[PDB]
Amino acid sequence: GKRPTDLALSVILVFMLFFIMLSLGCTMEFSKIKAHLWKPKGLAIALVAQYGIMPLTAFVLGKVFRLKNIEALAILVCGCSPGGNLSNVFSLAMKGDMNLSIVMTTCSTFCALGMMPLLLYIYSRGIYDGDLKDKVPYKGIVISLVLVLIPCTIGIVLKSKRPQYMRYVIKGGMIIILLCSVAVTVLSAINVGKSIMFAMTPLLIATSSLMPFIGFLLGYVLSALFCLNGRCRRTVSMETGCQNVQLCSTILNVAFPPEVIGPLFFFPLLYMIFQLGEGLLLIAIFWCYEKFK
Amino acid sequence: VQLQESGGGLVQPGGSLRLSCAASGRTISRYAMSWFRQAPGKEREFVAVARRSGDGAFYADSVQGRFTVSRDDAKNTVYLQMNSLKPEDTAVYYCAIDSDTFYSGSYDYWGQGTQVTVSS
Amino acid sequence: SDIQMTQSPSSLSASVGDRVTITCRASQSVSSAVAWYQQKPGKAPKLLIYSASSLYSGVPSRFSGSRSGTDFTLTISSLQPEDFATYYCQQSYWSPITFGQGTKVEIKRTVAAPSVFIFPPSDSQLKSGTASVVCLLNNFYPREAKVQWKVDNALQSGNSQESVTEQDSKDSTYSLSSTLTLSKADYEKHKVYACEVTHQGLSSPVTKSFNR
Amino acid sequence: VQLVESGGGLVQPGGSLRLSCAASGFNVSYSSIHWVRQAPGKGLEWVASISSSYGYTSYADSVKGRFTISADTSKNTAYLQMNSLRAEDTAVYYCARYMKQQSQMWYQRYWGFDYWGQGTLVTVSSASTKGPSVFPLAPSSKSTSGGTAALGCLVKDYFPEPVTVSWNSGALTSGVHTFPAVLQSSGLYSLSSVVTVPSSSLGTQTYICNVNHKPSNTKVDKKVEPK
Ligand SMILES: C[C@H](CCC(=O)NCC(=O)O)[C@H]1CC[C@H]2[C@@H]3[C@H](O)C[C@@H]4C[C@H](O)CC[C@]4(C)[C@H]3CC[C@]12C
Ligand SMILES: C[C@H](CCC(=O)NCC(=O)O)[C@H]1CC[C@H]2[C@@H]3[C@H](O)C[C@@H]4C[C@H](O)CC[C@]4(C)[C@H]3CC[C@]12C
Ligand SMILES: CC(C)CCC[C@@H](C)[C@H]1CC[C@H]2[C@@H]3CC=C4C[C@@H](O)CC[C@]4(C)[C@H]3CC[C@]12C
Ligand SMILES: CC(C)CCC[C@@H](C)[C@H]1CC[C@H]2[C@@H]3CC=C4C[C@@H](O)CC[C@]4(C)[C@H]3CC[C@]12C
Ligand code: NA
Ligand code: NA
Repeated sequence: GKRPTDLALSVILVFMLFFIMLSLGCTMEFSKIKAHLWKPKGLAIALVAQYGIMPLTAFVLGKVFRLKNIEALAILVCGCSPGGNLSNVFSLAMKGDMNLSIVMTTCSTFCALGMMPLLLYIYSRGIYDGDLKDKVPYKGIVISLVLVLIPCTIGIVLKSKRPQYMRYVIKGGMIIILLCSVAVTVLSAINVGKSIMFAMTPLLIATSSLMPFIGFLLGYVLSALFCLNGRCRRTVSMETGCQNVQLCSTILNVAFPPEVIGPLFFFPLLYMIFQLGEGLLLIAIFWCYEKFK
Repeated sequence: VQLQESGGGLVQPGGSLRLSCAASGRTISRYAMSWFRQAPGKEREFVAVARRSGDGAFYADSVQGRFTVSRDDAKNTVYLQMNSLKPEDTAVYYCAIDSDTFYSGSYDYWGQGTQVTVSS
Repeated sequence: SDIQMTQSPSSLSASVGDRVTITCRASQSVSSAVAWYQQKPGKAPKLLIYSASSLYSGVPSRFSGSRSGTDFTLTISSLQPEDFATYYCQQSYWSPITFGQGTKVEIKRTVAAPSVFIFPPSDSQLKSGTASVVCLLNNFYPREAKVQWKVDNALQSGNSQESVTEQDSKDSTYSLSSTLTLSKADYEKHKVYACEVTHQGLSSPVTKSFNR
Repeated sequence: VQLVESGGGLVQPGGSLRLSCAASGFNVSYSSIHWVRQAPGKGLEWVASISSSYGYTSYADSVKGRFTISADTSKNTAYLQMNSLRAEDTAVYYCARYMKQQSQMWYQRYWGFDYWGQGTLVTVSSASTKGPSVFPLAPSSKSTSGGTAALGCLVKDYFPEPVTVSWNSGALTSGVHTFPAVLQSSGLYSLSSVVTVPSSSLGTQTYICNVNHKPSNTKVDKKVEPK
């Protein structure tokens, strides 16, 4: 929307993501990033699992769970989006390779610009009348890629050249992230309470709950098939289970009139909660295994 | 299906008499139950019909503003409340049940009837 | 792939000043995306209530709407002579938009028995090779009535058609006509033609017949 | 705000027809336009919708694959194209505009249709125009003997629906009942007219029908005589 609250929420979200990603940049080194780029095994596995089987899984879920055209289209669009920045946080939460995580995120976000319209054209035949090709936000994708890439370089430069300041930088980031998270939560709660509780089909909730768990399991099994270390398996699993929902929300809000988007009003918000809740559950399971094995 | 008529007898002109008809053997919740009169020396005349709940009740031209008809779905009984009687109303009051659902007017079962006299 | 919306009262009878309630049932949750329309014979529909509770601008205060789960009702406080029309229930939440069956509000009145007439086919039509036998119902209320055709004391089906007029301006009654279409050969094969009419105002069915 | 529709007419089964909706007072590009169908004697029927700004287009299950909706910003009109039309598609087609969402109140959604067009009639039949044939309904010698006798006038096998009947050139208007036209299985309409008379020797006057078929050149004056 064009309300001042929405733009304020977007600004605070951008600040939060910038500071989070700058804080995460510490655990990255240019040598390991270059090595992972030079011989791509986990990157290839992640790209395959992202744009070869996940869209198929979304299509099959739309067919099995009897869903309407708009719900099936929303699930399909969510099954084609890049990983997003939640995968980096999840990959840091468990012991895993972080250089490979940022390589995965950057490569997937860059390949989306050329891979996402083709998948949409292939799969939307029969559930959408028209052309979704030029509704893809190319400018938004490029802006997101730039706003993810810049804090990486800033943090890595700060670590490499001036380690003296980086305790201060970490503490400032950790306080700013908290200060932004509380405000964003308050704004989102205010919007949810003041808006009408639009009804949602229960099958949509079941699909949105099943969808990221399928992603996680697929990523881990695929990484296990080709002999890889535990850290690489975990990081590729977290990137395979995490998807960017703002792109799907933008496409949905630009491709449908307001009177048709009723059933899908809370879908982007609900999808984010499910992968956050299921992502944290797997983090607890892994940590409990390590201590009490 | 058998139906019986309750009430009747000689009453003073201008009085009120309530008639009851109990239905047994079949539920009449989704049926239409009406009433008829038989004047001595003439043919049967329509008076009032009670449709399903919410459809309303209709009355003959002669009995307008009086001869109110109501139904008790739980009791499977309809009541014909007649007020301000006249000597022209002396007749045998019969009852009818509408077999068809769409109120075509197919009366299959008729009651035995009761005798009502309005004389001074 | 549509959402069925069941409008329970298909036909309502009321007088001036009465209170009228029309209900609508949705086969699935449609939020508050229900609208009500009013249509008169030969004219376009007019919006009355949008979002199932809000009164559209210019509509008088008599009309009202309410929602209770998947159940929507339309209420008229005091009926007026210009409120006798057909009302439609609509949902707009899901992509295939569906309407209600419809509810026609008519003027209540006293029951009048139909007058039954029959007409043998004309000579010119018989010479043309076709035979038509028509039966007429005159000034009967309510509209609910049944017409049966009996030829040689045998039931007939699929060879007759009927049409009904509108409610009369003054008498507020109905007229019915049924036409029996038979070929020349079958018409001359049979002898007696009888039409049976059943109505709520008749204790026993009446039947008019003619001899060929 | 007005909605004017045109392009309705008579087409052969399996043919094609295009309907227009000339809108005034608003821009069709930024609005949602719906087409609603009403078959004769039945209720309303949603057909298709167009939203030019969003590139959104929806169709009903019955008409999916045969109908195509479009909109032209330059002429401010919305078009509906119908292909392989069947006999079930005969109806009066209405042009409707969805409620305009109000930005001042971002929370309400305003579900409904604001404005409707007058409507255009589309008939899909393979028959051809033909003048009606008039047959009188002579009253029977024993038809409720007394103060009431019933006469009639039957016109049959006329393809164009509009037809006008009258008695004694407008000199008889009491008791006249003109039943609506009915579509026979052959594809042509049939109409019946009935009057009531005091039955005093059939009113000791001459009664003649007056049927006019404007889509053709036909004027038949038949006198109903008692047998
Ligand atoms: C990256 C995603 C948003 C998707 C996106 O790509 N947005 C691009 C943009 O906004 O420009 C954001 C939105 C919500 C964010 C999360 C939560 O809402 C806030 C939460 C705060 C915790 O301390 C740790 C991070 C944590 C768990 C956030 C991680 C990043 C999130 C998940
Ligand atoms: C995905 C959504 C919003 C992103 C969005 O609106 N995209 C649409 C668009 O920009 O077009 C993210 C943004 C911030 C996130 C929330 C808050 O910032 C953090 C908050 C933390 C609580 O423990 C529970 C989750 C909770 C409540 C987060 C849930 C998801 C949120 C709401
Ligand atoms: C403070 C907020 C942002 C935290 C997250 C709130 C989420 C989990 C809640 C808040 C509002 C909720 C919605 C409110 C009402 C309905 C209608 C109901 O028939 C189906 C579920 C649905 C669609 C809910 C889904 C879950 C929901 C989106
Ligand atoms: C199980 C699915 C749903 C998610 C996978 C991540 C979670 C659940 C945990 C569960 C137990 C974990 C595995 C347990 C043991 C090993 C062997 C070790 O030498 C490398 C890591 C590896 C291979 C772990 C990877 C992460 C792991 C699979
Ligand atoms: Na993907
Ligand atoms: Na990742």
